Amino acid sequence: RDNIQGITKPAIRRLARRGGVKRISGLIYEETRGVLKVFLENVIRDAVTYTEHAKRKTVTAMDVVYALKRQGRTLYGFGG
Amino acid sequence: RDNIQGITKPAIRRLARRGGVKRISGLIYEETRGVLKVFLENVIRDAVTYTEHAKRKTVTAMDVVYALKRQGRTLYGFGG
Amino acid sequence: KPHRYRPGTVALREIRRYQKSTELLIRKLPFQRLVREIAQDFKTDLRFQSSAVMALQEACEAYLVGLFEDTNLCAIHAKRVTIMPKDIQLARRIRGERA
Amino acid sequence: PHRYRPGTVALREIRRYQKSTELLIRKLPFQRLVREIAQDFKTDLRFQSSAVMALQEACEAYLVGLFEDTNLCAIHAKRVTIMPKDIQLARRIRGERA
Amino acid sequence: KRSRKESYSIYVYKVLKQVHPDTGISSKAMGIMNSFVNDIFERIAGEASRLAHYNKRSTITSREIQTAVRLLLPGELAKHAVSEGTKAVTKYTSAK
Amino acid sequence: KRSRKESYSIYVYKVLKQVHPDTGISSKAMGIMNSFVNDIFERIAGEASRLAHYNKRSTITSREIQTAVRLLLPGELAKHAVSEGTKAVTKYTSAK
Amino acid sequence: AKAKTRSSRAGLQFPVGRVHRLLRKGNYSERVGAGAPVYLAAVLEYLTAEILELAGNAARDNKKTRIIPRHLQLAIRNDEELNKLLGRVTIAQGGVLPNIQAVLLPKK
Amino acid sequence: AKAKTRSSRAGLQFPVGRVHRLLRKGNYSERVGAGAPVYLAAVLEYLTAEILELAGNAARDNKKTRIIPRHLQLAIRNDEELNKLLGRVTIAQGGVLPNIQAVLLPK
Ligand SMILES: [Cl-]
Ligand SMILES: [Cl-]
Repeated sequence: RDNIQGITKPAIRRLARRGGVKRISGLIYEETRGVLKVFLENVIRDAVTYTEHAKRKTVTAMDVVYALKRQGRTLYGFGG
Repeated sequence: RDNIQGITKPAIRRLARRGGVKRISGLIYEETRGVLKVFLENVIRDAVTYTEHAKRKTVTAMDVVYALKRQGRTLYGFGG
Repeated sequence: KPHRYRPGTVALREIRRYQKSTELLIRKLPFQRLVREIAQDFKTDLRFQSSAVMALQEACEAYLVGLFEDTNLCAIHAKRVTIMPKDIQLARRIRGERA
Repeated sequence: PHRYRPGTVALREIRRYQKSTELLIRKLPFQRLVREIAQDFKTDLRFQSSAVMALQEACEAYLVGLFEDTNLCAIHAKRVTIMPKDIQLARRIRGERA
Repeated sequence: KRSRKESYSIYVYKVLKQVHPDTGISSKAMGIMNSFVNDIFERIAGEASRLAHYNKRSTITSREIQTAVRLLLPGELAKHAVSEGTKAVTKYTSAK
Repeated sequence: KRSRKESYSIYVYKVLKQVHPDTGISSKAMGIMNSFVNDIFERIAGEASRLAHYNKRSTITSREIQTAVRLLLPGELAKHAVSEGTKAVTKYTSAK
Repeated sequence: AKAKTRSSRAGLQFPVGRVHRLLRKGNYSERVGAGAPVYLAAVLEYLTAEILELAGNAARDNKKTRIIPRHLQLAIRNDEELNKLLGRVTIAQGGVLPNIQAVLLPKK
Repeated sequence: AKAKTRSSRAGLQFPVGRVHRLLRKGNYSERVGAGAPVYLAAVLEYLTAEILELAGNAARDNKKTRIIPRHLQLAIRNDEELNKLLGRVTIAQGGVLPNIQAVLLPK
């Protein structure tokens, strides 16, 4: 469907909050959904390449880790 | 024991000019010299370390390169 | 009158709340549905280790939050308190994420 | 008595230097500064002429790019002059300080 | 009798005279091209290397080199690069 | 039963009990410690290797690991890591 | 006949053996010196403690026995050097340092 | 024995030999496929051509036949992808693309 809109206005708020933002423009929610999209896009691609090269049909925690590490964005706690 | 001050107001201006800056606070030149210091310091540290590990009393262009690369500040045309 | 807090007070309580906690701030399923969507653009009928979805949710939120942080500083830099697209935009331009 | 208004020679100097590629720092001052800074880390060190210029390239590149990032931070705050606080913002966002 | 430093400068010059037969190149610019080669050499050899490691493989094949290129290179450059890649390998296994 | 995934978690426990004998560690965090080790393994091994190659050595010595650590770790952290590293080497050599 | 584990010969809890293997099978080099793994397991142990120290504290401060990721996050982010080292590292269930920018706080 | 270079079986300039040797000597793996150094020397060639194409064009406009650094710079920063590729890459004697933010222009 169109699941990007499942990233609720309240959700993006909660995230701005943990980031230490007091006040939020209306325009932000769609810019945010905007950027999140490009993040998950660039990351999932490189993940699935790692899935594909491994000749699997199931994306493993490592695929995403290998991906995040690649993209500049290393993650601790899912292995590797 | 203060060559930093050799990096002349009119020179820092020439760099800012190529960088598309039109107007320059006085408080700037020092802050600049400041940043340059950290940047040179940072790189040469890692440079000389390359020099020391190769038991040489001469720092080589490649030392400077392996360093710039380490710092993610990768440089072309000196033996990359 | 019925009792009421003043614009920006609840926000600040909400900052303290969410900077104290670690729990993920996006709804699990909606995010999952989003992931599997953006996966169909690269291969169909894929599957995902439960753990691979979370590893992304932790990767996404962590990311956004740090953007908001760099954003909120570009708002404050323009004598504001309100984050606006042009603030994010400046972050990403300087971060070197766009041109 | 040909005089131009605060910012018109700037706009020219920008166009002159954006077009060329020569190094803008005088080279001796620069060379010395390096050795000054090398002392800190080891005494009686010698430098390949090319190693120096490689550092001058990197540095002049670094700064010019900062200035492009600084300059936007300035404009972001509805200004046209760059001020320490502009740089400070840039580097903080770039990930050069906390 | 000095060192014996290998460059790529003579493969740049060939390719250069395949794509702009009338035009030349300054040493400075050959320097740059040389670095360029080494830089993308390492990036692909590297990303291939991991590919291998992550799947428990002792061998880097063309297949690794491909996936590497796919990961490292942008949309269009990657498509074309995969093809000159896949083109060149076939032309090789045929030739002899 | 099942295949055998290695870790570092037992060596983290031992070091935790040496450092805070009255303290546990959640799975999720023990993961994060594992990741950490692994990350800083690959980083020191990597730069070690680069150092060897750059200088035409086929052998990664303690001397490389040391210089790796001096390049990767910041001032104070480096000093100590250099110290805890040298100490360990001396005490191993002298044992035979 | 009696085989003392190298880790013991270095007084390291980190497995100098498994480090030596991982290196040779890592494709880092053709040849690994025999001090190298020692030196590395050493440095690894050390930074493992350095974090487990400051975290181990963060846990007490919260009146918690077992260390959770967030203690690690508190530990790493507050110590200046560890934070520089894990500049580009994201820590699962780690949250952020409590920090509210001054100008946002109310006017007393 | 017949003389023929591998490069000249793949129909490449970029030396399939040197590459394969550089791969084994570089400590990337234990084992290297015969197809890799081809596929890699292929890809290295192709990118060398894309850059040298665009740059050659930049050297005309400047009225020049020899490429200088500046042409490469002009070539690369002007192409969206090449720029994406050489983001964190300084090009000595490159200079910057001409660019002046609107607000800094006079009415
Ligand atoms: Cl050794
Ligand atoms: Cl092959």
